[PDB]
Amino acid sequence: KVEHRLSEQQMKALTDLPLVFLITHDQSKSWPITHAISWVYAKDETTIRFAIEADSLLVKTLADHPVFTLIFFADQSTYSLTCTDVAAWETTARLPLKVALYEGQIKEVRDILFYGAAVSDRPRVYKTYDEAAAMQLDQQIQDILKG
Amino acid sequence: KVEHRLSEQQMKALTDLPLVFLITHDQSKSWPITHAISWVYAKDETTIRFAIEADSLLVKTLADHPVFTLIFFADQSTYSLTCTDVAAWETTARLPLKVALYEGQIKEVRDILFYGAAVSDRPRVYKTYDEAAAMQLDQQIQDILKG
Repeated sequence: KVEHRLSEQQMKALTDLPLVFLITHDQSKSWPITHAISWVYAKDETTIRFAIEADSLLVKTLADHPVFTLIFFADQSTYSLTCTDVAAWETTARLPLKVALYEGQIKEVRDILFYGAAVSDRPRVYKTYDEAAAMQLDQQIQDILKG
Repeated sequence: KVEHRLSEQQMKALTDLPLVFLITHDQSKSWPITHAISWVYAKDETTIRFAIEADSLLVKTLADHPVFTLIFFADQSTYSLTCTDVAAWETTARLPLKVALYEGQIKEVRDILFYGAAVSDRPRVYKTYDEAAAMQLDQQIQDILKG
């Protein structure tokens, strides 16, 4: 069954810089645009925030069609959530990078994993370049998202 | 950079019942439809096949808009591929389940992971019900896809 807010397990999973897949739609193409991102934060049971680089083609995409879908791992499954009323917002915090910040309200949360299976192990991601500075940057962005 | 065929690493990754995310578009909704599937097979560098249950809402979706996008893990990254000219096909093999079989031609393969990171560990999926029969079923479907 489809839910319309996040569980506690899912908020936990979406508040620790998880690997998620952001899916958006460009009127120009017949297929959706996908990005893997980790600068994501579940502010509460119905609110998702994320940060992207300000020069991203996503800025226009999200302005034109203020909807997104995230695929994420939580519990022992894979879920999708979809947000509407997606809006850019701004922080008074110092920006460490030129980023655009987004917020959306959750409309649906669906368990998308096939029948009879479960995820024993979620993906693990590491930094391949500049690890110590890159981790501190992730924390700075997280702090802005949670503000 | 965007590629237009699969590498050997990617074919390897898409020929071992991987966990992938299938993304399709329903004209009825303002957001894309997502499913996690493992019945997927890269027949060659430009050809993807998959199997879904015949009663799936995807049958109409794919007929109406013969395009799909798959997100998958390969190398130490996350990629998307998109297929056009998506068509149902039929096997002369005995069907173990009422399934619909699809084939598409790859148009683009993109590395969608964020800068400066790599996937150390891909997701692991296990059977929670009926493991021995479910694994044999996966093999039967794989055999049909590779036929």
